[PDB]
Amino acid sequence: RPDFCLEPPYTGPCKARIIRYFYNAKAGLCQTFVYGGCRAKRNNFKSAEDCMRTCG
Amino acid sequence: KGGYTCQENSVPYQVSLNSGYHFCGGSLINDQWVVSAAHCYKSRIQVRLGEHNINVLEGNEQFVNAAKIIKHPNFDRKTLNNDIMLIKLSSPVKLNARVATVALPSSCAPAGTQCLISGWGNVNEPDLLQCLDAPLLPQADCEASYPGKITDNMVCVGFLEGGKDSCQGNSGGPVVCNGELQGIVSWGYGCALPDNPGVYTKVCNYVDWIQDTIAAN
Ligand SMILES: [Ca+2]
Repeated sequence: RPDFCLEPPYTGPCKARIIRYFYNAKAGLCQTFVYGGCRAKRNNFKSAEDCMRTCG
Repeated sequence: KGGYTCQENSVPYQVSLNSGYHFCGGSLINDQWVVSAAHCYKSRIQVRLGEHNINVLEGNEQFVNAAKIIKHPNFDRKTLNNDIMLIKLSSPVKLNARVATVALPSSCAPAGTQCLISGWGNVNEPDLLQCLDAPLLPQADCEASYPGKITDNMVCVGFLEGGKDSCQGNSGGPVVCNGELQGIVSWGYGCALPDNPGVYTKVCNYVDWIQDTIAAN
């Protein structure tokens, strides 16, 4: 799978509390994490479906 | 962390922005307008006023939908320059002891001024409003902490030694000094890390834009 799928979730410098999904390599699936609202990296999805499709 | 739980309803201008759950804060500047951060933009937003414990219906809350959301026209999603946004409520709220407005700055507060920062952080457990007393830091210290990243529309508030800071969930919330809204929680590298205090939108640079926008809308 793509390299960005193996990167840890990135909250970013902003201080909002927005729940997003990221692919968890160790778990083999997508889980949620707190995204700050700006400067998202690629392992950041608005839905599990999208996350699993792109990084599954 | 570093904050302490605010005394119930002691920060009456504080609001919670909710689109299913709490994701950002904001400030009530008049009976039908709220000021927050531009990165807190969402197409649908419900504003919750008179809140203390956002996980329990306490009786003093007012739930109002956002009718118009206006981000600053020069907001930059990468640099966070001009990170400010106005929200007009569907209908005026009822101002009382638990729901009140905060004054816009009469001028820019000097470095060293002590301020109050508030917000909720990161289903039946209590989620209470947090408070933090912290000073505006000199621009040079802010710049030294964030090389090449600080614009004239930003100000650092906190401690260079870390330990106390605003964090996720706090964005868009108020930084009030001497009864005037001087900052909006925006960004920072981590939270409470030494040499990286929180960065805030400098509200005194936007008073005219705010007033002009409210009058035209
Ligand atoms: Ca409540």
